[PDB]
Amino acid sequence: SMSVKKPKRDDSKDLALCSMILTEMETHEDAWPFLLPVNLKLVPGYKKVIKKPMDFSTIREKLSSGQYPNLETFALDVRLVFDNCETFNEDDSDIGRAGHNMRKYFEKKWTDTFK
Repeated sequence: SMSVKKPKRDDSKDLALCSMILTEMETHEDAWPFLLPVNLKLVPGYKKVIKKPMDFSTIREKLSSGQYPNLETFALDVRLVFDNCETFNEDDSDIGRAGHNMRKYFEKKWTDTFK
């Protein structure tokens, strides 16, 4: 509350560390469905079904322009990529498996880096 604060966690490396995690995600061999925005002209259904499209390049641009207030908002956009993938793709599909793999990958790096 007012004038009563928990001890001050150091957040000054968070930007760099989130950038590193993103680089590791960008360069994974299963990243290919998530590197660029889905082409909303050429993919039927996507515009209507996926209310909040997200992809790594868009995450990269937001990161680099100071559009993430904190590391929790960054984790939400990353997760949103995989939740979107689950919504639109069958589990038994190259793209569906890519999403489950990439989620696992991210979640481990995140815990190892911050928890």
